[PDB]
Order: sequence, then structure tokens, then C-alpha cells
Amino acid sequence: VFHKIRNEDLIFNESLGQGTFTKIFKGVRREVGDYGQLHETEVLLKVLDKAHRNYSESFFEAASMMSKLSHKHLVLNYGVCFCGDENILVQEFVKFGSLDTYLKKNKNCINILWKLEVAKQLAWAMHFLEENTLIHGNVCAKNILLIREEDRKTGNPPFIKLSDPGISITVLPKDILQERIPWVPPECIENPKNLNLATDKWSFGTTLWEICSGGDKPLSALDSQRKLQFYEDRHQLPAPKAAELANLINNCMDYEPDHRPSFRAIIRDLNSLF
Ligand SMILES: Nc1ncnc2c1ncn2[C@@H]1O[C@H](COP(=O)(O)OP(=O)(O)OP(=O)(O)O)[C@@H](O)[C@H]1O
Ligand SMILES: [Mg+2]
Repeated sequence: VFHKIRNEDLIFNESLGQGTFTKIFKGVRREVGDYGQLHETEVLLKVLDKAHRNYSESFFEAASMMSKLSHKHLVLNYGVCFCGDENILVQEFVKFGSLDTYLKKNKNCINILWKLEVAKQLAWAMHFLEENTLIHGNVCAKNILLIREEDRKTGNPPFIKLSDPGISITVLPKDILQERIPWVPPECIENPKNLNLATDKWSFGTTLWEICSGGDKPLSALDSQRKLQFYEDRHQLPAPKAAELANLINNCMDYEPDHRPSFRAIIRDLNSLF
């Protein structure tokens, strides 16, 4: 169970927008830290409506199951606040935000070594979840958070974490599912109960495509009906102009779930591309 945080000790500041049936805010948590020292900590607050009981139960279950698995590349959740008007997940605030924005804002500067490092780190996170047989369900660049920028001056590669899973694709409306083509794999579009570890392999592929496409979203030009038809006709994504990961993207995004490679194999492939 999550550590419970008092309503009183959270201040909501700026809106960072809306996610899938969530409102996101930057905030401050008043806390007694190590050594009984009082702290006021920058936090990310994810807000679910109490009235959507099924959605928040799914949201908070998923967040909890993953938070039981501490890892350097998985986002830290400090706890929850349910004593209020709403249900709130209190999470670490990640200084450089989402990868998808960052890729767009710094497209001109990001090169292949940076891309490789970030792909490697995501692959290691996904390896860890695979070993723990925990399905994330919502891997996309948006949900990669940049803890630390690259510093060439000093040799530091960037560092990333993968955010919490959100509401399960088993409980989300069909209409949201179709909107998330091509991250949601074809087998989950025909039946979301086909959700499986193989799901995350497909989405990982889609995320690599984003990582190589400067913040572009695959198939954004296509409406929901045409996205559905794209899977029905078994299309693949175009190779990015930066083609270095094109083969890995296609191998990952295999219409046969059984044939998608393990994350160990994905890591060895990434390592070899040096
Ligand atoms: N831990 C975090 N630190 C800093 N910024 C964050 C964090 N988590 C999310 N954000 C920012 O909040 C905004 C909304 O995030 P997002 O759309 O992922 O919400 P969400 O509730 O996680 O939805 P979904 O389940 O669709 O991912 C984005 O600008 C993103 O960069
Ligand atoms: Mg998210």
C-alpha cells in the first residue's frame, strides 16, 4: 500500500494539462523527511475524479504494482492522497519533463549516440518488468521522463525514467484505445483481453520510432477509422529519415505477438549498433 499523504500538506500550482482521464499539476508537498527535518518538496500531482471509481481503482492499482518494484529507471511515487475531493497520486517532479516534447524542442541537436543511450535505458527498464512479468501497457515517448540532460563537457549521457502505467487498456473505452494506435498493438485492438507482455514489445517499437522522428507522432495524419484500417491491412510504420533503428522498430512491431523479441535480445541488438 502507498504511504498516505494529508490533503493539508499538498499545494496545487500550475496545470500541466490533462492525460487519460487525469488532470496533471505541479505542486509542493510539506513533509517530515529524514532526521525529522521539515521539507517543502516539488511534486507532480496526478488527479483522478472519485466519481470514476473503476478508472481510479485501475489507475492506482497499476501505479502500486509497479511502485513495489524499485528501479533506477522507474518513476518514484511518494504516495497517494484520497482524503479530499479527489484521488491524487503524488509523484517525483522530473526536471526536464517528457521525452516527446524534448525531442521536438531539441531535434536539431539530438544525435544517434543520445538516441541509443535513451533506447538502451528504456530497454533495461522493460527487461526488468519482463523479468517481473509486469505489463506496463502505456509505453510511449510522452511517458519517458528526462531526469538529466546529456552533458558532453563531462561525459554524462542523458538519464530517463518510465512513468506509471495509468488506467489499464482492459478498462479504457474502445474509443481511447483506437486513438492510441499505433502504440496499442493490433491484438489489443481486436480484444483488449489479449493484453500480454508481448504488448510492451510492440509499443517499445513505436516509442523507438518516436525517438528517431523528432517528436512526430506516428499516424497522426490518420483519423481513428483509418488507424483501425491500418492494422486491418497489416501496415507497418515508415522508416524514420534517421534509419539506424528501422530494423529494430519493425522487428518489435511484429503482427505476431509470439515472434516479438525479448528485451534481452533487444538490448544485445542495441549494444551491437555501436
Ligand atoms: N513525473 C513528471 N514530472 C514532470 N512532468 C510530468 C511528469 N509526469 C507527467 N508530466 C507532464 O505532465 C503532462 C501530462 O502528462 P501525461 O499526458 O502523461 O498525463 P498522464 O496522466 O500520465 O496520461 P497518460 O496515461 O495518457 O500518460 C506532460 O506535459 C508531461 O510532460
Ligand atoms: Mg503519462
